Amino acid sequence: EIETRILDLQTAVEALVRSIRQLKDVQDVFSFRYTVLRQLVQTTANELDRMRKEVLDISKALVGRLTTLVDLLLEQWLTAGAKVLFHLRQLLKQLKDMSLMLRMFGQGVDLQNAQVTELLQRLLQRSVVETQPCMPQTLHRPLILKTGSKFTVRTRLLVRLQEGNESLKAEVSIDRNSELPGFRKFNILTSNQKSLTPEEGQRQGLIWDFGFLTLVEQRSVGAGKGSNKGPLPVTEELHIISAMVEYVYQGLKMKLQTDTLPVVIISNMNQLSIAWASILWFNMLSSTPKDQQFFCKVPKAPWSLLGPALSWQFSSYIGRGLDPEQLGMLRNKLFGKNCKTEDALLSWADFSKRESPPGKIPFWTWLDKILELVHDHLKDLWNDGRIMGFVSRSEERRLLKKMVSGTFLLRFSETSEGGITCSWVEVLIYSVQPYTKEVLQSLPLTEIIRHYNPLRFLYPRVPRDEAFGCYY
Amino acid sequence: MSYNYVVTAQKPTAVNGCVTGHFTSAEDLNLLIAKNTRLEIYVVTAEGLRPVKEVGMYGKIAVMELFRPKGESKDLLFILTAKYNACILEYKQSGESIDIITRAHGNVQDRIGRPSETGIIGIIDPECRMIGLRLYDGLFKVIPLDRDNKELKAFNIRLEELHVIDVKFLYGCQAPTICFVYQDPQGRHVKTYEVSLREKEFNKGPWKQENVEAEASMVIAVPEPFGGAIIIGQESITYHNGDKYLAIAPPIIKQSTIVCHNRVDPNGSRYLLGDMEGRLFMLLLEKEEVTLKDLRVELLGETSIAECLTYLDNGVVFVGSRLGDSQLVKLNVDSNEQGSYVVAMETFTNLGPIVDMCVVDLERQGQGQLVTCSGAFKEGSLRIIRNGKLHIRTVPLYESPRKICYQEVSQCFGVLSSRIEVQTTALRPSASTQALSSSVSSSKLEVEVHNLLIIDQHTFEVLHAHQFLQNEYALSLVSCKLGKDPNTYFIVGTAMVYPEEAEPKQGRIVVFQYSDGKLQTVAEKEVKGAVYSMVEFNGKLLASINSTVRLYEWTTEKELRTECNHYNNIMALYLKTKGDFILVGDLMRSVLLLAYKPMEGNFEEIARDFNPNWMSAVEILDDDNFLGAENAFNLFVCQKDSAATTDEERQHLQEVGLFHLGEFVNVFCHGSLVMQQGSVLFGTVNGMIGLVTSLSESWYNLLLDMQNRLNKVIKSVGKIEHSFWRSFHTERKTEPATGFIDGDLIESFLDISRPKMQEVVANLQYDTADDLIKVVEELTRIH
Amino acid sequence: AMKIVFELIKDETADPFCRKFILDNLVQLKDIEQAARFGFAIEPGSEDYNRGVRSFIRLKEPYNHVELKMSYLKNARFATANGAYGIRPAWDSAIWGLLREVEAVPYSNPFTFPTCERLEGILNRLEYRPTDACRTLCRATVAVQYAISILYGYDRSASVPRYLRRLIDEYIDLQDRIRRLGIVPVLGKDMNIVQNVLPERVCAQIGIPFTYEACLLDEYYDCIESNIEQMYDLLCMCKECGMRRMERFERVRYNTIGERYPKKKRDRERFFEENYVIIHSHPDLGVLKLPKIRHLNPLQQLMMCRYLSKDLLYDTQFGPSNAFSRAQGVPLPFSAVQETDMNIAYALYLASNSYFMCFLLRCVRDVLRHEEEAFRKLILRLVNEAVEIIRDDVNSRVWASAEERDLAIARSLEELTFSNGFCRDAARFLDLIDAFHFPKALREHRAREDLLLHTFKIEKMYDNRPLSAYYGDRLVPYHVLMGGHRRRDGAVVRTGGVNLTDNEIVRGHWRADDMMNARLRYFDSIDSIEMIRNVSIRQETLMFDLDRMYISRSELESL
Ligand SMILES: [Zn+2]
Repeated sequence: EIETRILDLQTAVEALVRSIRQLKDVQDVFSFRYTVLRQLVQTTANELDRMRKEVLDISKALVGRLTTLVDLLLEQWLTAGAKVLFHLRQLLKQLKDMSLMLRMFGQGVDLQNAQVTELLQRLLQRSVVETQPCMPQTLHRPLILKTGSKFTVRTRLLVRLQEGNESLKAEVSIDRNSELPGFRKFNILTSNQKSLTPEEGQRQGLIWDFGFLTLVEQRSVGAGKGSNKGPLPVTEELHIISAMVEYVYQGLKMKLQTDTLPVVIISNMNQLSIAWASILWFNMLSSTPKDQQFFCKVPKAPWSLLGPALSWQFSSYIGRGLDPEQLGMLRNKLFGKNCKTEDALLSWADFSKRESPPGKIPFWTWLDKILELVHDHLKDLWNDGRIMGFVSRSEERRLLKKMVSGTFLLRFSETSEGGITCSWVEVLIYSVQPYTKEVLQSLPLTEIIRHYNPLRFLYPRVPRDEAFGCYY
Repeated sequence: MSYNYVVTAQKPTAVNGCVTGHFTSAEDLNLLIAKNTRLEIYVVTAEGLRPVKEVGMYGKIAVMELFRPKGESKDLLFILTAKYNACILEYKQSGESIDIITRAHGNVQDRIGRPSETGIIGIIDPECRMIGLRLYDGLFKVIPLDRDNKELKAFNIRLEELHVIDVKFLYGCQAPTICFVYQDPQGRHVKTYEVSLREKEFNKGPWKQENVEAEASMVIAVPEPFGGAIIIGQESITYHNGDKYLAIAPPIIKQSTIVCHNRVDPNGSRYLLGDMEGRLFMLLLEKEEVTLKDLRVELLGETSIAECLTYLDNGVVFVGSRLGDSQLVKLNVDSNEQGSYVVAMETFTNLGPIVDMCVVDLERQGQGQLVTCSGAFKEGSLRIIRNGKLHIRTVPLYESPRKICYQEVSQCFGVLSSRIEVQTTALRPSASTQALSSSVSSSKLEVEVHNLLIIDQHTFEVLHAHQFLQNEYALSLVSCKLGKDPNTYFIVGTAMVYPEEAEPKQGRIVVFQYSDGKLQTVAEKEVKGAVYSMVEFNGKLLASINSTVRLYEWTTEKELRTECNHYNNIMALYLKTKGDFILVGDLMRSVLLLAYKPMEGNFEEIARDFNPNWMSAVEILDDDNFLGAENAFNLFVCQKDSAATTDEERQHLQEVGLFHLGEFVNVFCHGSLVMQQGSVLFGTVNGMIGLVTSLSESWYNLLLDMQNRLNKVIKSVGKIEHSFWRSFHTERKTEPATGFIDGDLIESFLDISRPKMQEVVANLQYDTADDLIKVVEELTRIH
Repeated sequence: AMKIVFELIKDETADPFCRKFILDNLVQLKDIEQAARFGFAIEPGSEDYNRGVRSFIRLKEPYNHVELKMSYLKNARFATANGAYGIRPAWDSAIWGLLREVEAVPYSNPFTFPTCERLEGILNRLEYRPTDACRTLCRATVAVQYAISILYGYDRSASVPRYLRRLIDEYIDLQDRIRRLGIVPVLGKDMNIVQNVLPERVCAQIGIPFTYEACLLDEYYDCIESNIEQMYDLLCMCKECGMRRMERFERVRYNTIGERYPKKKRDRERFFEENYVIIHSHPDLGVLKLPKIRHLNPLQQLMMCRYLSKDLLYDTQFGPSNAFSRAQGVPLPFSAVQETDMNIAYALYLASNSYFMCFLLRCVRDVLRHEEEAFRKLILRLVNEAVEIIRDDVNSRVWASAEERDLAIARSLEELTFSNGFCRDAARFLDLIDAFHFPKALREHRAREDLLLHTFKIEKMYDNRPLSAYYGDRLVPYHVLMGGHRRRDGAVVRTGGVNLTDNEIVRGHWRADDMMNARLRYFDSIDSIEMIRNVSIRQETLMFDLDRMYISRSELESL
C-alpha cells in the first residue's frame, strides 16, 4: 500500500477526535461539581478516569504507525502526512489546558506531545536540493560558479503545506563554515532572500528558488594568496553553499539547514574545462553534500567508475551517450593497448596532465577538444548514429578484415587533437588526413562523403545515399 | 383585503396635563389644558373657565411649557410631539382670532438609547436661555434658546450619572444650575450641574453632592426669593438652600407619597402639595431673617387621585385628576371636621379609564348604553353613557370596578370588585356596606380581596355583595349560558394567592347562579394556580389557566371535567372564542389561531402571528380578519394565510392591515350608538369611545386618495407632515399606516371652509364633486 | 568619552539615492590618521596586524560597534513616517510608532485603544517641520488611518470586524453542545424541550431559514425571549426565579389601569436586567438592556457586569490567563441551584449561555455599527473642511511646477460615495497624496535621512512620546533590521475589499485561522527586538578592519 497507507491515517486520527468531543462532555459535568449543595461527585470522577484511559492507549498505536511511514523513503506521501501531524497538535493543545484542573492526566499528554515535535524535526530536514546550483552561461557543466556572475539554486521540500498568509522568508548563505585553508571566501553582494507566498506552496510546493546570487573575489582575513591556493587550487576547491530554511506552522519555530553540493568557483572564464574535471572526480567516488578535505590527498579511482561517468558528457550535451564499444578505446589510450586488467587505479594527476600515446596529448585536453569541434558541425551525425565515435586503430583494423570490400567507416583520429577521419578497406586498409573544424566551416562533411568513388557502404552496409540522404 | 374605518365618537376627557399663565395676553390668565390629542385654551373668568378654541395636536404631549422669555409679552408654548419632534409655538392674534403660530421647528429623535421608564423630563431654565430635556437615562439634550433660531437642534451631553430619579432647576440662582437626584446601587443622592452653552458640558455647581434619604423621589423647585431645593421622598421632606439640612418627616406622608404639587404664593411661603390618595396638603415656608426657619403641614381634605395642579386667580386650583373626574377646587377659609379649607367650585366630567363595558338594549331597543367602569376605588363609578346626545349617569361605588357582564335571567349587572381595607378594618365605605345581602363562598379549596357585587339595571343598587374568601382573587367572570341550562351562571375564576408564596399553585374556579335576588352556589372546580380571561365556547366552559388551555365539559350530574390539553400557549390573557376558531391572545406569542375538533379533543394550531408583539387587546371581526392591539399604541389586522406553499409558512398570519392609533385599548365590545357595515366598540384609558366600521372595497378607494391629498393642505401647528406622524411606534418595525382610513381627518371636512372643498374633490370623478359632500354625512350618522 | 563607531557592509550593491544619504550623513574611515580623534592608538605587536591585515585594532578608548548592512538602509523606508501606509513631518515619525501598536497587538482589549472621541483632541497637537496650509492635508490622513488597522484590517490581530467572525463559529459549536444533551448519556420528555431552543426551530417561528445570517438581526432576539422563560417555570422552581415570577404576574395586572409599579415590594432583589452599565471606552452608547437571566448569585452578578462595562468580557475568552476562566465558565460562572441534579441544572445552564452569547453578539455588532457611523461623521466633516483649506492654497499660489497638479486632484475626492462601497473610497484617497508633487522643502527623501539620526544615540528630535508610541516606537528599529509590516498600500486592500456588510464579514475568508495561531504569539515579545550594542571594546577584543569603520557626520563635527 504505497498510496493507501497515508489516506487511512487521516480518518484514523480523526476517529480519536470523535471521542474527544464526547470526552469534553464528561469533563464539563465533572467541573460542574464545584461548590455543590454529593455522591455523584465521586461517580463522575471514576468514570472520567476510565473514559480517559482508552484515549491515550489508541493514540500510542498511531504514533508508532506514523514513524514507519517516514522510514519507507513520492512528494504526495508527505503532503497528506504533514497535514495529519499538523491537525494533531490542535487536539493536544486544548487537552493540556483542560487538564490543569487536576485531572495524573496532564503528564500523559506531555510524553506523547514530545514524540510529535521530535518526529517533525526528523522528517522536515529529511525532506531537498532539486535544482543543482548551475550558472546560465554553462552549457553542460553544472556545479560551477564564477566571481561577479549570478547563479540559481532551489531547495524544494516534498511537503506541500503552508500557513494562511505567512510568507516563509528563507535565506542562502555561501561560504560560512568552509573557511578552511585552501578555500577562498565568496560572499553574495546582493539580496539573497526568497519570499515564498502561501499560494505557491499549498498547491505547488515549498519552492525556495534563490536567484540572482552575485559573487565577490575575496580571501581569508589574515591569510591570502598561497594559503588558499596551496592544498587546494582555484579549480579544485570545494565550497558548500548552505541554506537556512525557516519553517513556521502554528508556533513550530524551526530553523533547518539544507546543505547543497560543494561547487567550484573560479575567478576567470578560460579555466572552465579544467574546473569541470574537478567536479566530475568528486561526484564519482562519492555523493555527499558535505566535504572539506577531498583534494588534499591524491585519489585513485578504478576504470569501473570512469565508465558511466564519462557517458554523461555526451548524452546530456549532444544526445547520444557513450556506448560500451567507445569506452574500450579510452582505457587502451591511458594504460596500454595490450591491457588485460580493469582495476587500474587511475590518479587525479594522470587524468588532465598525463599525455595519451601516441598523440602525446593529455586525456582531459583531448576529450574536451573533441566535444568542442563536434558541437558545431558533427551534431547531426552523432545523435542519429551515422558514426561509431571513439574507435582506436587497433580495433578498427581487425573488424575490416572480416567484412566485404567497398565499405568505409568514420571514426576519431588519435594522432591529432580530435576532428574527424575516414578509413576503408579494398587486404589493405587506407587512411586519410584528420579534418578539424576549420575545414568543416566552409563546407560540412555531408557533401564530402557524397562527392569524393571509394566511399560506398557506410558501417556496415548502409548505402552512402540512404544514410546522408536526409542531410542533403 | 382588510379595510377598516377608525372613527371616534367622543373626545378624550382624561386630563393628561395642564399649564397656566398669560398665554393670550399679558394680564389675562389662561389655563391651557393639554389633554390627549388636543390642547384647549381656557380664559380665567369669574365663572371659572371659558373655552374659545380647542386646538388638536398629533397624539399626546410629552413636554408642555408655558413660559415668557426675556422680552416677550405672550407665553411661548412648547409642545413636544410623541415622535420626539420639538417645535416652539407662539401665540398670534389678528382680531380675537385663535391662531397659534410656530416660532421654531426641529426633530429631536435619537436612533439609540434606553427610554426613561420614569418619563421624559422637560424643563426650562429660569434665565430662559436653554432647554432642559431628559430623553434617555444618562442622555441630556439641550437646545440653544435663541431669538433668531428657527431650526431646533439638540447636542448630546453625556450625563455622568446613568440613571436619575427626577431632574429640576435651581430657581433663585444667577447661574444655569440644576438639582437632580441620581440613582446608584450604593444609594440615591442629589447633585448640582451647570449647563454652560459655551462649553457644551456639565460643570461643578454651587455646592457638592448631599447625603439624602434612600427613598427621596419628587423634587420641588424652591422659588427665587427663598432659594434652595425641596426634595420629598417617601416620607421625609428635606430642604437644601445650601449645605443646610431641614428635613421634616410626617408619618402621614409615609403611606401616601407625594406625587404632584402646586405653587400658590410666588414667594414660596405657601406651597400646595398633592399625594397619591387625594388628600390636599400645603407647606408653610417662613423666611428666617433667604434661609428657611421652620416647615409645617396641614390637611385640606381629600379629592380624586390627581396628577397635575395649576394655580389660578382668586385662590383657584385646577385639579387635573386622571383617575376619576376633574373638579375645579377653590381655596377658601372654611373649616370643618377634616379641616378642608377648600370648596368644589366646579365639576367636570370624565369617562376614562374604561376598564370594562357592554351594550345592553333591554329598555333601549337598539342604541345600547355604555356602562364604562370609570375610575378606581373611591372614584370607581359606572358612568352610564347612553346616546340620545350622550347622557352620563354617575353611579359611585367607592370601590374598584373590575369585570361586568350581561345577565338575562334577573335583569341586573354582575360587577366584580376589590375594596381596600387596612390590615382587617375597612377604610372607605364602599358599595358592600351599602348593599342588601352578603355571604361567603362555601368551599375553601392594604388587602384587596375580590368580592362579587351584583348591581341592578334600573335601580342601580347592589342587591347582593357576595364576597369570597381571604386571599381569593378573581381574574375572569362569565355570565352566559353553560351547557343545556339556559340560566346565566356566574363562572368566576378565583385564585388562592397566598401573600407568602411567589408562584401560583392554588386556585378554585367557583360557579354561582343568581335566582330572583339570591346568589346561590352551584359547584366548584379547583385548579392549579391563577386563571386568565375565559370565554364560553358555544356554552361549553373553555378554561384558560396559564399555559394549558382546556375545555371543561358541563354534564347533567353537576360535574365539570376537562377534555382538552393544549400546551403550546404561554398566556391566555386575551382568550376569545368565535364560531369554531379559538383565538388565544398571548403576551409574547401574540395571536394564535386554534380550532376545536370533536373527533380528536384538542385545539389544532392552524395559524399564528409570526411577529412576537406585546398584545394589549384582541378582537375577532370575521372568520379570516382579526384585529389586534399593541402596547405601543398600534393597531394591526392579520389575514388567514393558511393557503401557501411550504407547510411552515402556512402557520404564519400575514399582517397586511396596519394602523397607527395612539390610544391604549383596555377592553372590546360589540354594538353601536344608533337604534335598529360595522359595530365594533372599545373602551380606552384616556376616555376615547372608538368605532371600527368595516368599509367595503368600493368605499375604501373613495377616501384613499382623499386622505393623501388632505395631508399636504390641512397641517398641524408646526408644519408637521401628517403621513410622517401616521407611523408606528413599534420597536420591531417603524412603518407608515397601510390599509386603513383615518376618520379624524374625514371629520375635519364637515367644518371646513367653502372654497377649500373644491381643492380636494376636483381630482376625483366617481361614477365626483358634490357627491363627496353628502357621502361623508353617513359616516357620522351611525353613532 | 564613550563614542560609537559603526560599520557598513558592502552587501546589496549600490543605489543612486543611497549614495547621497551616506555621503551627507556618514563618514568612511580609512587609515589611522582619520580615526585618531577617537583614540585609535594601534600598537604593532599583534601578529595578524603585522601580516598586512587591518585586524587587531588596538584601542585606547572603548567604544560601541554596530554591524550595519546596506540591506538595513533599504528597509529604513518601511520604518519611517511613511512606512506601511503612514503619512509623509516632525511629529509624523512618532505618529507611525503609535500606529504600529494598534496593528502589532498580541491580545490587548481592542477597547483600550483610542477611539474617535479622544483621537480628535490629539489631531490639533500634531507638529510639522518645513507650508501652513499643507499641514491640514497631512493631518487629514491619520483620521482614516486608524480604521485601516482595525476596521479595514480583516483577519488581523485584535480587530473589531474580525472578532465578529469568531463569535459566529463559537455560536455554532455552542449550539452543537446543547443538542448533544440527549445524545450523551453523561449529560423522558425533558430531552425534547431543549431542542426547541435550537435555531432550527426558532427561525421557523418567524419565516426565515436556518442560515449564517438569521442570528444577527434584531428581530431574532425577540423570539428567543419566549423560549428562555419557558425553561424556568417547568424545569425549575428555585427561590431565585420565584421572585421574578411574581413580578411578571403582577405586571400584567397593573396594566389594567395604565399605571406603573411604585416602590411597594420591599423583598425585591437587584435583578440582572435592571443593571445600569455603559462602556467607558465608547463615547456614547446608552444603558445596555441586560437580559433577564437567573440562576446567578448576587455576589457573582456584580463582578460580571463590572467587566462588561470595562472590557466586555474579552480577557476571559481571548487573552492572558485564559485557562483559569474555563474552570468556572467564560459566558457565565458555574452557579449552584437546589432542587436540580447535575444534569438537570446543566441543561438550563447551556440555555442561559446562548441567551447571553446571542445578546452579546448584538452588542459587539451594534457597537461597531455605531462606530462605523461615528468614524463616518468625522470623515464626512473633515473632507468638507479640508477641501476648503486646499482651495485657498490654489488661489494664493496662482496670484503669487506644482500648481496645475492641485486643482486637478482637488475635485477627485468629491465623487466618492462615502458609504456602503466605502472601503474602495479609502484606497483612492491615498493615491491623491502620491500624485501631489511635494516641494523640495518637504519630501520623503529628507524624512528618511532624518530617521536614521533619531535611531542613533547621538541625535534625538523629541524625547517625550505618547503612551501608545511608548511601546510603538520600539517597533521602528525592528523594521530597520527586519521589516515585519511591509508596504500596505491601497492596491492590496482593494483585492480583499470586505465591506462592512452582514453578508460579507461572516462569509468570504473562512480558512484564516491558521495564521492566527502564530500571529498573536509573535507579537508577545516583538517589542524587545532592538539592534543595539553597548559593550566596551579593548585593544585585542572585537577586532575588525579600519577601512570598514563608519562614523556619522555629526560625530566629526563634535570634535
Ligand atoms: Zn430557578
